[PDB]
Amino acid sequence: PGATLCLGHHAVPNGTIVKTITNDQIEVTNATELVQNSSIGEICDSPHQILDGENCTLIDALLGDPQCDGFQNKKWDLFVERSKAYSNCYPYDVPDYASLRSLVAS
Amino acid sequence: IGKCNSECITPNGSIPNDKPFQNVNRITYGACPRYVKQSTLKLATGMRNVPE
Amino acid sequence: QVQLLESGGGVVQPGRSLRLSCAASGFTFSNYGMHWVRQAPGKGLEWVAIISFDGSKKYYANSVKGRSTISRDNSKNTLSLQMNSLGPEDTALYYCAKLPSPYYFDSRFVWVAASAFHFWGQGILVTVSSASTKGPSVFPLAPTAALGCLVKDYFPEPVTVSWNSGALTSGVHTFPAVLQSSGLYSLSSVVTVPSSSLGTQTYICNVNHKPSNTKVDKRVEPK
Amino acid sequence: MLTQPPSASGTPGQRVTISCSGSSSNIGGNTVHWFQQLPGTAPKLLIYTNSLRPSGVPDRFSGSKSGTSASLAISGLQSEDEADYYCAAWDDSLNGQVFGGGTKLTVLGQPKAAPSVTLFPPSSEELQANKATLVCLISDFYPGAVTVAWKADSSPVKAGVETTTPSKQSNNKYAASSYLSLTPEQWKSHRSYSCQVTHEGSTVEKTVAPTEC
Amino acid sequence: IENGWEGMVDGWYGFRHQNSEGRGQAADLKSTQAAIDQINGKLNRLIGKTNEKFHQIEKEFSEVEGRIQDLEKYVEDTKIDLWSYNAELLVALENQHTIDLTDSEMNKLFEKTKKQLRENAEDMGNGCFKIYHKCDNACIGSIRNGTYDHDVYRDEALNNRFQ
Amino acid sequence: IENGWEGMVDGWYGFRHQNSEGRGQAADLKSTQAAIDQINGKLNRLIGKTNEKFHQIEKEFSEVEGRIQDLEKYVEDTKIDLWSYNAELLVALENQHTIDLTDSEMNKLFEKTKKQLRENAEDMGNGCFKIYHKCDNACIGSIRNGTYDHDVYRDEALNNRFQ
Amino acid sequence: IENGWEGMVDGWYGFRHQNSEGRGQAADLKSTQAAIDQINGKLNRLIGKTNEKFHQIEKEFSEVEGRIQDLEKYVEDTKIDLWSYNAELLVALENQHTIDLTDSEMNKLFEKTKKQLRENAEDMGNGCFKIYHKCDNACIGSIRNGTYDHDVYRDEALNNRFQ
Ligand SMILES: *[C@@H]1O[C@H](CO)[C@@H](O[C@@H]2O[C@H](CO)[C@@H](O[C@@H]3O[C@H](CO)[C@@H](O)[C@H](O)[C@@H]3O)[C@H](O)[C@H]2NC(C)=O)[C@H](O)[C@H]1NC(C)=O
Ligand SMILES: *[C@@H]1O[C@H](CO)[C@@H](O[C@@H]2O[C@H](CO)[C@@H](O)[C@H](O)[C@H]2NC(C)=O)[C@H](O)[C@H]1NC(C)=O
Repeated sequence: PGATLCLGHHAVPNGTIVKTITNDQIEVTNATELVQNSSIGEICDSPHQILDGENCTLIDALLGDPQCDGFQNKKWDLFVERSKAYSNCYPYDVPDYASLRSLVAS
Repeated sequence: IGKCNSECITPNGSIPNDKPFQNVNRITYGACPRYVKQSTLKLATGMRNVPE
Repeated sequence: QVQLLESGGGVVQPGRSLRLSCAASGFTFSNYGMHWVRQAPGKGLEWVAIISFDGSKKYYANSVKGRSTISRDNSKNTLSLQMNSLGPEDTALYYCAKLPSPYYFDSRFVWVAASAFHFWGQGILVTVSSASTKGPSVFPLAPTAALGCLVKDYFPEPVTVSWNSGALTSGVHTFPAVLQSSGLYSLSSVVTVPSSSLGTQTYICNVNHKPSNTKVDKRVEPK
Repeated sequence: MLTQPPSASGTPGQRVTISCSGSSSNIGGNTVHWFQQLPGTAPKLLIYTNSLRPSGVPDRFSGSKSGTSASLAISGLQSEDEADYYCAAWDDSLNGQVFGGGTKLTVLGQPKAAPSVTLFPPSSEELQANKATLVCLISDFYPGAVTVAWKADSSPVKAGVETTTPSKQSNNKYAASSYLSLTPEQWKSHRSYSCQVTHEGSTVEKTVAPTEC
Repeated sequence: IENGWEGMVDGWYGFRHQNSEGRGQAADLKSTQAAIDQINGKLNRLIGKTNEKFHQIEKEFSEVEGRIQDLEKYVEDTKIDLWSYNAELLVALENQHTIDLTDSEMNKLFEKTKKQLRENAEDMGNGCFKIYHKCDNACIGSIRNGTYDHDVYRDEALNNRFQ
Repeated sequence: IENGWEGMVDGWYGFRHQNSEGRGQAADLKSTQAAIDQINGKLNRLIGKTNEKFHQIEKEFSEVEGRIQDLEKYVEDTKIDLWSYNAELLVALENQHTIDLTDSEMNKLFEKTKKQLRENAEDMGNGCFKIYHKCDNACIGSIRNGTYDHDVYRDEALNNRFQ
Repeated sequence: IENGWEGMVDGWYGFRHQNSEGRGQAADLKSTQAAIDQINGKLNRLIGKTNEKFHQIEKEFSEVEGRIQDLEKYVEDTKIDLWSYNAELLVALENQHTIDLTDSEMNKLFEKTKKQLRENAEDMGNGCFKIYHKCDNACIGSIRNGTYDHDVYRDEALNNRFQ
């Protein structure tokens, strides 16, 4: 007599839910995440050069606080200012601290 | 300070520079994705799924 | 928001008929189709009936088909339900509610909206049994510390418990209803107060049973 | 009439999903909706049109519908979401709104299970007409499953009397009471009795002493 | 269609057939290839395209500055809000485009097949065709492979389609 | 279609028919429901979703400040222009989507009906079908309600369609 | 279609025909007009709509300022990046819309023609119809001009289409 022939598209048991214009939520076969939220917790030492500034804010390295001597004449691409840093020398204050810090950083 | 290779640096650590967006922190250095407020934005990679 | 008053609760002897009436205000009753849903005590949600915004379309549940009726009045802003031939499987709480439904049950004006008007009313309790509605009996029980009041011997369920004219809201434990081989109900209400509050301050419990005209108060302390 | 599993469970912030399955008649042909019933209160409308939340509802709830399968996800699940959850939808064949079985979810209760067990004796005016009602309370415990051994001079019964409360709105801790009542001819002099507990939030069973008074 | 076929794991779009010499399933290739190329191009546009930004303004504060702090915070918050809106819109648009192109490829295959067998078969409506002649698995192959000659079976079909 | 039907006030998409036993009009339901759900979801996304912003920078000025004033004004004007562009684009896009989905639902209903009566009727072209048999109002009901059995009238139609 | 027709320079969409009285080519008009109007509206929206901006902040620097310089540079760079993203997205979207409307007009003309000759011709599949009767150039004119009366040739076609 005659035969039959169906047209179809595959599916999966466990898809993922996404957002579109029509449906705020709609299921699909697979979807990749575009919002990075996982942090590995540590700063990779490459390819940018790094200066740890262990106990020394950039200003104390500039003026040359006696503990901040390992930084003399050093270069860097990123300076990591620690929250534990301090100053163990003669007191002082800097008019427009942030400005000097930013220009020395750049 | 680790010993690895990542081009995007945040105060929360290094992060990978492939996903176009990021939520870790608004403070970036390097080839970093743009920070948004969204916690997750998912992009479909396959047709509508209606199982049997 | 919207304010409704619900009438027609109580105890209907088996095989007899009920009459519930939900009357609301604060919104446009004329636009929204309404629902009657019922919930058997214990657990479960069973839908009952639905009526449109004019009365054109009225639809009923298969479990009550042919023995119930729904109605509405738009000049009085009132929704009402009738049901005859009642049995123990019908005793329940009855909610009058605007549920999401197919659009034609709502007015032309409120098909499209961003808010999607919705509301449920409190339950209307109807119970079927031999109507021996009697007054409760309250006994205080007492010796970290813990004290309570036990109220038994009441058939109509809507019992409320307050403490010292309603001030203690902490640690208050209200216990679920209990049904036995008899037809009476029992219910205790307790509170755990640490063991340094005997002479500091002593308490009194209050039992309010509305469908018996009962207000019974009693002090709590050890023997 | 709608396959909705009986129980769900999770931990604060675990994004638990509640499923619902219907037929080609109801869900495949019409949108769905979801209600939440907090104890002693009417159901509030959580979700409608399978993804939509009304004015009052947070964004923590999400939903979806695929053919004859509806899903209700709770992302930021927390202490005050322990309730009953109902899936419902409109069916054309019956021309009516068919509900779901129902679901009760619990959360991570740190299984410390510290009960405030106390024994409550029937007072005088209770026994004024040969009516004794002795009660035993076990309050503020999470795990649920328990058993009460009514040791009336270590003598059991074959009857049912209990009252199980739901989770606390804040601390997620169940509680229970057990009360048994009889006549003075059975309790004229009150020799001795007590209530043991066999709940698995501890090591072994424990009791107290309700002697005569 | 009423649902999808789970047993298909060598393709995304497929034919299922039931003739007198058995039932069978075979996936179409070039439709899946054309649907994979577009998603890969979408990803190549999206992933890995990140630009460098070295020295920016400060965005956290431990001292009450007054006015300049207000300005800096306002700038950063404005940028963040705008970029988040752009991100949400971009993701939604690209997902709608993915869905649209997948549906389009399915319907395109369906119409291609329908136009192959001009009058020898009928549109049942459910994503299945009713063939009106004896069609062995080689005939179905000639259907999918594109070399179906309609003039051969034509008359037969018409007879069994009208008498 | 050539125009719309104004007399339809219990739906958005409808059938009109003229058989020997009169003329009639009846609106299709589920198409209208599916077109209302999408617009309601659009609105729910749009309306009522507004975020809080408490302390901002100043944006009006009664004193010639110099440079910082320039900067603040520039920031605010930039934000305003960008948000206005985003708003215009969003509104235009959502309106095009509304139009598209409405047209899609109409054409979907039309194709559903066309595929119901396989060969028993013909496509006149103007959004009306030509039935080729006697079809009482119960037959039209079985059309709209979805329970039209084509095999019943089939042969009749073919006769009146070819001879 | 397999390709495009280069010899058509009085229109964008056209018919080509080969009957016993020769081969010919003639372009459809109103489809091209409707495709030109939309592109002209697109351009009128795009071109010539530029707003004025008179006094802005400085954006080049010959002196190391410190903090305010950082802020100004950050503001300008942010605005530039955002506007560039908006521009790329706008251009891509409008080009996709152009392509979509052109394809839609072609397919709309095709379906209009197909619905004119109901059963007198067949869908070969390659963007060409198979006419099943003798059709002089006046008959083809009545096709394109819209005044083709199908009932005239109908029976003839069916004979040559089935016997
Ligand atoms: C950055 O600063 C921290 C804290 O100021 C430094 O940690 C210090 O480490 C020294 C080791 O050299 C600790 O010395 C201690 O000496 C006593 C005897 O006097 C001994 O009993 C201890 O076991 C320890 O060795 C010192 O306590 C510690 N500082 C503090 C405040 O606890 C760190 O070394 C600095 N890093 C650099 C690179 O300068
Ligand atoms: C479905 O897409 C996911 C993306 O979310 C794929 O999973 C990732 O694949 C990359 C590529 O190797 C891995 O680096 C990631 O670790 C994967 N992430 C996760 C969460 O699995 C997944 O492979 C895709 N599945 C299929 C069948 O294509």
